[PDB]
Amino acid sequence: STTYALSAAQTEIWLAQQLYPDSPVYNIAQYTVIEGVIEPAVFEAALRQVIDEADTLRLQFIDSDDGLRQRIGTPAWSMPVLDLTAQADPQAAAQAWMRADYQQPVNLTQGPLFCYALLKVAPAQWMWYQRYHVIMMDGYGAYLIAQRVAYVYSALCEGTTPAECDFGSILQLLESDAQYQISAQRAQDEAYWLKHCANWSEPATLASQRLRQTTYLAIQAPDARRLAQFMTAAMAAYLYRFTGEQDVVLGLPVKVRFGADRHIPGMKSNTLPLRLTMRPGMNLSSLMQQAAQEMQSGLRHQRYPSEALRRQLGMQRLFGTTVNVMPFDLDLSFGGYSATNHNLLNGPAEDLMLGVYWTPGSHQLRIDFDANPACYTPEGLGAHQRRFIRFMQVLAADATQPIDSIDLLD
Repeated sequence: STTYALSAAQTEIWLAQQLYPDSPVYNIAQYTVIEGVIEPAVFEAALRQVIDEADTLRLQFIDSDDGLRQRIGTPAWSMPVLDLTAQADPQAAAQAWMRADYQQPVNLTQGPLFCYALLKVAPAQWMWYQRYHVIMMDGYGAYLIAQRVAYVYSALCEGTTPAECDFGSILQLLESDAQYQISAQRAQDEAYWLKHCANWSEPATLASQRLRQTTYLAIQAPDARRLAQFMTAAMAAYLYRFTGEQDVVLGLPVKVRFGADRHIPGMKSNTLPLRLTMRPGMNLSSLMQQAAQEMQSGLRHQRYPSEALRRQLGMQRLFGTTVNVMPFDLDLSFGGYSATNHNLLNGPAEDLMLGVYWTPGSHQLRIDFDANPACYTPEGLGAHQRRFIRFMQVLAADATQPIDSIDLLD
């Protein structure tokens, strides 16, 4: 059958997994606590169908003598049914089993790239364990998969025929990427991004178990694009007021659009570098304006991948801070029983990732700081989060006040 080339990110993932074959961070993991009755045969059938619909789970990454490639195959898989009701702490035992799974490495040539499992933790409490490899999954795709599985399971339980998936096949993305590889548009994107990162020396960073720290707050003073624009400008201004460097680079993940009308689980976002210059006397207004100008001046070349741009200049990162503004993923129901999704692991982390989580019709925000241990300490990340949020609160109260006239914290 037909084989497709891997992306630059997938090739880097392959090479890093071949370098450190015992590192388990290239596995993202998640679990779904379900408060109700779960019968495992219906769930296994739902997984059987969803794995066929989300064909990124049926990809086989093989090695050749003419290039690393991937193919759509029929990978062998299973779903264990673990019962832990007859033990003292079933929560601890289930978490230990999960931790035992996502801590052992995964071989990419011959081996299972995902893992599904069901656990008894209480008489009416089953947890669905979901592990994937970074080479074929991201968090958004995992949530899409979990939602589709919940819907299909609820449909199969009540005997109804589940509706047709709203997923696009990964082969659409593969063909589009193969045609884009030989694009003249890709050549022009490379030209633009190379002329844009011209005099770009090492960027601004606060770099002095991923360090994760959340903080809930509520600003009283729109859309979800003004929100992300404001958070980008605020993070850049904070880096400029802490490091003293006027030319701040941030990472902005965008969802590339090439013609697909559906979501393709497995298709990842492209993190574009955003360059902001801090002139004296500038305020949040002009910073927002220049950030939007940089966004829409580089959105024309959105498809050029981050990794090709990075190693087309000299590989040690294009940016140290990433802004991820997104609403929460709605809770899912399995057959009529509501479920709560819990992240077990991520792994590949930019040195600092800023995650802002908003809710429709609400003033409450959630600020997450996911950083690299070798670059931050729990006290250093906590002090930075406290300093940035108050600095960001001073920004929201007056968009006309200059950045340099704002006082910083401890």
